[PDB]
Amino acid sequence: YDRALSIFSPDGHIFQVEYALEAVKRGTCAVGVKGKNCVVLGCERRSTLKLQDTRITPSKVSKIDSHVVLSFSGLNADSRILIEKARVEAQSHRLTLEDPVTVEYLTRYVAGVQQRYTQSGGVRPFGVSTLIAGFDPRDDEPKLYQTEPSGIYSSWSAQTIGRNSKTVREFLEKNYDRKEPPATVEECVKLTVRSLLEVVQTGAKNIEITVVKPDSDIVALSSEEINQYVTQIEQ
Amino acid sequence: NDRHPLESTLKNWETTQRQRQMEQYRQIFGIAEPMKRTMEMEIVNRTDFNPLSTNGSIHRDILLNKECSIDWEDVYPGDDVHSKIEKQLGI
Amino acid sequence: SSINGGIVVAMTGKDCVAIACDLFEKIFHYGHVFLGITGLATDVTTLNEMFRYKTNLYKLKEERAIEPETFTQLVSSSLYERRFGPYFVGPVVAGINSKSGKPFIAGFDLIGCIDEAKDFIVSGTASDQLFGMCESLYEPNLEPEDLFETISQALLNAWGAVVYIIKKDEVVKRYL
Amino acid sequence: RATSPLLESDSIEKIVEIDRHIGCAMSGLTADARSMIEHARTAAVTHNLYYDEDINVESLTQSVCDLALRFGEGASGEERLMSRPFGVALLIAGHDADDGYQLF
Amino acid sequence: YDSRTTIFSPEGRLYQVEYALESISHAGTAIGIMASDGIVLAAERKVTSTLLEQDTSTEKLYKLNDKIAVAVAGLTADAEILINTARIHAQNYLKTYNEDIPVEILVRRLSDIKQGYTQHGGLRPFGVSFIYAGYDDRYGYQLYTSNPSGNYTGWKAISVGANTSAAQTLLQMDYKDDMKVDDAIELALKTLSKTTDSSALTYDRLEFATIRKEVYQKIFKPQEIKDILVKTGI
Amino acid sequence: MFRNNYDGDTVTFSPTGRLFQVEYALEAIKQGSVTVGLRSNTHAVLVALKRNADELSSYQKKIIKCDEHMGLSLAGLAPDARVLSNYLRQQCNYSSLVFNRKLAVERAGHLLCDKAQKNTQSYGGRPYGVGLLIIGYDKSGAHLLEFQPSGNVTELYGTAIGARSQGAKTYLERTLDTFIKIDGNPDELIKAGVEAISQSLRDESLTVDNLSIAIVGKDTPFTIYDGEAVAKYI
Amino acid sequence: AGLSFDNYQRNNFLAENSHTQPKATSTGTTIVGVKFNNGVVIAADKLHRISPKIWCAGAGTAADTEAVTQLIGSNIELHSLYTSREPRVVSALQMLKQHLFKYQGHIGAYLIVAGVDPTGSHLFSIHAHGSTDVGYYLSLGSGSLAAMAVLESHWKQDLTKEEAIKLASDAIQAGNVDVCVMEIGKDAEYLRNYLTTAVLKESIVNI
Amino acid sequence: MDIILGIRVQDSVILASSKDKTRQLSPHTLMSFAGEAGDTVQFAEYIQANIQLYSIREDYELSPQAVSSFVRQELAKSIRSRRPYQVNVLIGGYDKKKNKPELYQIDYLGTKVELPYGAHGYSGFYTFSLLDHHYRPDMTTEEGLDLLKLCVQELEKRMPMDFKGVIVKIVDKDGIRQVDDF
Amino acid sequence: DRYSFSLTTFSPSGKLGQIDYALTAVKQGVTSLGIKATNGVVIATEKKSSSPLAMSETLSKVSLLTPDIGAVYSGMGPDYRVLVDKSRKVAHTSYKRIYGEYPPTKLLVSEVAKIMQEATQSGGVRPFGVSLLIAGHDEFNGFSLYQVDPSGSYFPWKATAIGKGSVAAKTFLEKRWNDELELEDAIHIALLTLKESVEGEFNGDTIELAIIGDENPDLLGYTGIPTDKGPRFRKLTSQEINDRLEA
Repeated sequence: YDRALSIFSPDGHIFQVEYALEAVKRGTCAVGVKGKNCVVLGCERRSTLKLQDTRITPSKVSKIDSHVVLSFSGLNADSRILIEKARVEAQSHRLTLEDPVTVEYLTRYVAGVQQRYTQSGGVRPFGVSTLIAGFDPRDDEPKLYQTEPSGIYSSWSAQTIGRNSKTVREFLEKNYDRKEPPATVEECVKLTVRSLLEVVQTGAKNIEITVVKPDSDIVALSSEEINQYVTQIEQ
Repeated sequence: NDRHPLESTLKNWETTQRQRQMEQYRQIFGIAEPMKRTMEMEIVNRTDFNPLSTNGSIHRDILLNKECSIDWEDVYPGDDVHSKIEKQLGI
Repeated sequence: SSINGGIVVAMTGKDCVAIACDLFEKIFHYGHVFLGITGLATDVTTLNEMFRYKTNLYKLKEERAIEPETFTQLVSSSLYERRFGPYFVGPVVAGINSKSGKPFIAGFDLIGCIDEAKDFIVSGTASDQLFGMCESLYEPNLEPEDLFETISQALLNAWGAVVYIIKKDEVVKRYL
Repeated sequence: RATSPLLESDSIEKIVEIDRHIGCAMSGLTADARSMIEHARTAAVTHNLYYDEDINVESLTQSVCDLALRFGEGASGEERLMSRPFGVALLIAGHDADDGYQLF
Repeated sequence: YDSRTTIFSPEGRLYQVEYALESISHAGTAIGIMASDGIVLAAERKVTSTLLEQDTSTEKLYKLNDKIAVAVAGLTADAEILINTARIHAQNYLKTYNEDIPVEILVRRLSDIKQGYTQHGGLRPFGVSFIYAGYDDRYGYQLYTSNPSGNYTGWKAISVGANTSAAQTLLQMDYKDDMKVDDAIELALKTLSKTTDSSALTYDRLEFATIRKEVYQKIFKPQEIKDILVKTGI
Repeated sequence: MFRNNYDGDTVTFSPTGRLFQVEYALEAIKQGSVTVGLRSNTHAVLVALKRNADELSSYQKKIIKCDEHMGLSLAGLAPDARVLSNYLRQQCNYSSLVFNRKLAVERAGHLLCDKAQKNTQSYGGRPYGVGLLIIGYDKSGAHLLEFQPSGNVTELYGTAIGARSQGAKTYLERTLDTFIKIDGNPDELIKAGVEAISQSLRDESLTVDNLSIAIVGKDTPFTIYDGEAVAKYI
Repeated sequence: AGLSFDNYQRNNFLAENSHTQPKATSTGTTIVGVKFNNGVVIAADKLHRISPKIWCAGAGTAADTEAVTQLIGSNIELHSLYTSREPRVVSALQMLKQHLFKYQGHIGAYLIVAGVDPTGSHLFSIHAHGSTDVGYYLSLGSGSLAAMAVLESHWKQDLTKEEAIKLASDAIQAGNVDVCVMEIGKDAEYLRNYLTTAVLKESIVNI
Repeated sequence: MDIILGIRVQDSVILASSKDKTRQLSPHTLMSFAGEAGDTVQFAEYIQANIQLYSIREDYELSPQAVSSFVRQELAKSIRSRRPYQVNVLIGGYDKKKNKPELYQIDYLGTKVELPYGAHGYSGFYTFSLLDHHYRPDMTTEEGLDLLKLCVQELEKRMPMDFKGVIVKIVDKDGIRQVDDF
Repeated sequence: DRYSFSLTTFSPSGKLGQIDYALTAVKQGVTSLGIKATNGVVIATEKKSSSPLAMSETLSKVSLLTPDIGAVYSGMGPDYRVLVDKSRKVAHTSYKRIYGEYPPTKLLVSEVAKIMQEATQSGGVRPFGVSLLIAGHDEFNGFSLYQVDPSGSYFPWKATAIGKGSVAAKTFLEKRWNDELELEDAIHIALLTLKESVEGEFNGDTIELAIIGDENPDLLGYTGIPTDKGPRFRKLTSQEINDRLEA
């Protein structure tokens, strides 16, 4: 039953797609948190060997437009190409329609692309689960969606993917109160840093952070070392 | 009216020529021969996928009996590999 | 616009070839073969880019610079492409063959019929008058400096003019 | 079926609308259901555009099951569209003046 | 779960790509180092015999464009087609934007190509891995490495092929970021000499290239290779 | 036992000289409910028993009209039933338009058997799993063509297909000398047809909601009875 | 692929405007081919090689006559190496007729093809759009009529190579001259030409 | 009426047009065009889409010269099989890599020139009677703006039609800047 | 059915099964060898006659791709024949009609290696079971002798021997080859070496030998316009093979 994509398992599963989703667990941890008005994405960068060139290709979290951010875990090679197709779609939408892509629309497109690469047995499904996030054009509501190799996608207040995901997700489940989500950017960043610290034993050098804000503002931090220290002081 | 007169006919010359040849063969040699030849052609095209080399299959030349001929369409021959995979599989 | 129709003239003497332009230059070089072009700005620019592309690919594949006769065949074949949609160009090619060492010059028509000659070539507006004034002004086996003087005078007897003097191992650009 | 409290219970649509008088509920692998719902909405809007009239629920159900039929030959001789049948089943609900409230 | 490249195994891993990663480990070592003022490529050619025409073979290194060079490991046949596609893409970019291709964009294209053949079931992964080297105004000198999996990574000094672990350890021990080309050459030659299975690693076994100083890309012929090898006194 | 080594696909024969894959398709009819048809010189009648999933659900359409002069009943696979019924309706309309001529019953039967047969020759496609009774009247008199998914089509005075149909077939064999001569009295012919299907039931009784009858003749365009209409025939 | 029409609309628009179309090169006035007892001679006011002993002279557009003749020459080279036997003229004629028919005469070629092959000597003519003719002596081009007049006023059976060359040259000049002679069992022979203001600023550009 | 004027100066590139007709391509490059409605604007927004796609992919804005080459190539591609439809373009920007402002003109046939100043439409011959005299490549941005003001004054002198007043867009090291109508 | 799983896939040890099997098939093939001399190249092979009733002439194992290039093989003959047809078509269409001159050995060998390689990784074709010696002369590179393997890997040589007699012939050449070999000694060395692998009759009908030497205007076929150089490829006849072998 696991030999092909086109055949259901007797209990109703499709073991090949489930194996692909398990392969998504191979990659490094990535997490995203929706604040009241800001979205924070953190990523566990693989511990860099001292011979790696830090000044080039440092970020896994990457941009799909001025107002959308994409993060992922799993097979990096597939992720780059999925991101490329997402960018192509975003600009095609900007061309055919005056308004930019709604984050919901972009995540639907990425889910469709992933699903389409599963419709036939001739192609391997992407071993990746993207964490598209951003703010809808001219709209203040933060949005955060997760995609899976099967094409199933859902919106989350906070979600984790990749290596040792369960530890982070359980921590967020306990510590994230939907009645009072972290409002200010600093609180959301501290929550993200705490969440990743439960998995990344290494210092702050491994934790990358991306903050996306309404009105098409995206910024990546290089000061979370202070945030890491504060959590250390709280620890 | 805006197109060059030779454009419409020459654009698909090879395929229409092959279709006419198959029609003649069906008239002379019955349904079996066109079936065999078209199935050879389709089983060669279907199995040969290689996006990088647009040059084309050798066996395609062998079966068309143009393994020793040259045409201007041969002298003067979204493009990413993945687009080609999508297009070829129709997925 | 005044930018189209610029004259191009090519001439050869002892152990050197001289190619000159009446002016955004219209004389372009790849490896050591020089290509002068006359015609529409779009066509000259596009042919420049396309020939740079093809000659760079040839150089990388062979690890050897392309020789003027091979380049002549390449340009003729390229111009035959779009035979039904020809470019509006009258290009002229010149250079020095590395191995045999003989200077080479050749003209073309818009479809790529190689109108080869080894005394001189002109193309563009006033081609007939320029041809007459060069025939009445040209002599064979000139020294490189005398060749430069002759070609400069020919253009002057047709501002902005650029003339290339190409030796075996050195090329001198000059503006007049 | 909120797997964790972090998921947005307000943004997982197991119930959706196909037309003003016609909606549906779904279950199973939602990926195929997305295509099924999109096809249903496309058919309904195309019918309203062409005939300037409301789509009968039975016609919409037939059209949807026709898409579901495509693991083999289609109802009109169309070639197979997919290697497997949908892992989705749904029940359509709507109203038609000639049929009243009915559930397929 | 290896007859097909399109299917994951229960452990969420591709056996076909891992076999390809094993394949390149059999090929001759290829090593690259970035200096403060230039890049140096060295490569030990696995194939060797007294009758082989060293003076013109140069199948272990390749040139893609002015100021961009790559060393390759694995199948030469597989290397050739990717090198050709890279040359076409670089020249096409130059024709379109009238600027030299930033090497990162080239590496992105080739990494996507190598991934792509891991995707379609009728296409096996490319059994090659490249060391990219080149110059661009974006970042100056930089070394990129790409595997059959279709991924790539930036490096200051890296080795590829047989005994890659030992060469990597030697580089990690000896490397410095302020080195210059004329010393990076000594480092690379020492690393290859201590990584090879040969007794002395004579000039015949070795193919070499460098980019330094607008920028001159030079691939050394065996005569100057011997001259340099005696210059460093192996 | 050995059957399991040769029934994997529609293409492979077995050393016994059989083709098990289409044999299974033929056997698939046994899962469907009984449907009966019978012939008379002036009239030909269908009788079918509709099955519903549960008491909460409506009953299925076992009888489909194609034109005012012919229609069909079916048993077996729902998807194949839909496909074949729609194809036959499309071709009947095509004949009626292109030729302005009502599609002959035998012509339709062979036109559909040709379609059914082709799928048994090619890999991937599966044999159809729907047995159906085409009934119609035209210039050549009344007809009733039994159909089987394996291209086999024959004209019968009457027959029963589906689960426990052999009892109805036995009753029809025992009354063939009788019900044929009932031409000119459609009520009596329908009563005979219903009395034929009654022998096929082991659990449930015929009722206005499950039973369904169709009749066609020179003076009667193809008509379908259901609901309270069939009460007088029960 | 092929001879792309990727500028036809632009060329028409430019022609409608002031931009003058540069003219294509012509191909002289006259052509003649004369068959004689042991060979055939083809003359023109340049000749095009199809195969060592298959030669063509082309009237009309020089670029087209060169391109088509050279393409069929390469194709016949492939054919000869394919069947490992000497190519023969009739194959060249069939290929030329089919080719110039395929493009419906928009390729402006009016060709004379002559050659010697295991079947002996051959001589033919191909007009645009495939209209073909065969004969002992032929002529094409604007000046072909006077050359013909000379030919039927002089040609006769059994004449030898010297008289063939004389007649061909006379027919051409009746319209320099270069003639090619094919002798059965011997190499074809191509007989060419048988009949202070300088204000200066200087710089060096890298090779 | 549709007209565009563009003047390169030592510090900036000044672009102006009659009312729109302008699209930004990057933080330091912008494009202005003329031509028949619909087709020209369609091409302009297509170019904007492609340039923004490249900028996002490489995460690095593109030099004005490369953008001009791309625009010329794409215009030659679009004209490949249709009537030329008479589009005219100007491209300006701050070549931040080489720290020099550059202004390029492109014409419907697909040519490109590194003009110090240019125009299309009615302004191709008038306002040259003034540019020929007043222009210099050494002046500051304010002098360039004053020269453009004098050019539009000359346009008003030559035109009895009620000229609408052009919008003025400037590009510097600070990126594209809009200037209130003047 | 719109795709076919690749016939060639990596073994767990990192090798390719079909490529190694094709190389083995090449090994079992009949011997063929070539030597690059100072002023020429020689390539020779044994004719694998099924019976003395076969015409030696039609077993043209060596065949010219261009007037400057000649190829000989070992292994699956029909694959070699089809590949030569494609290679000649490529040598014309891809290079000659664009650049107006026959391709040099390097570029043509690269193109043929490209044809062989795409066969290595495809859904419905096995790799070609041959390895070709491609000798030839270039206007710049001079004389060269390239070898191409089933996988498409190619690399030049001064001398080689592929097939059944590979190892012994290669070891013999390794001792006999020298820098200043004239062509008339390269032919001698090749004939002596081939004598080691030939069994049974060894004469002009059992060994096919071709040499890429000086221009031969006698083979050009037409005279005048001396700009065109005579073909350099030259097959030796059985009588001349016997003469060269007799001494």
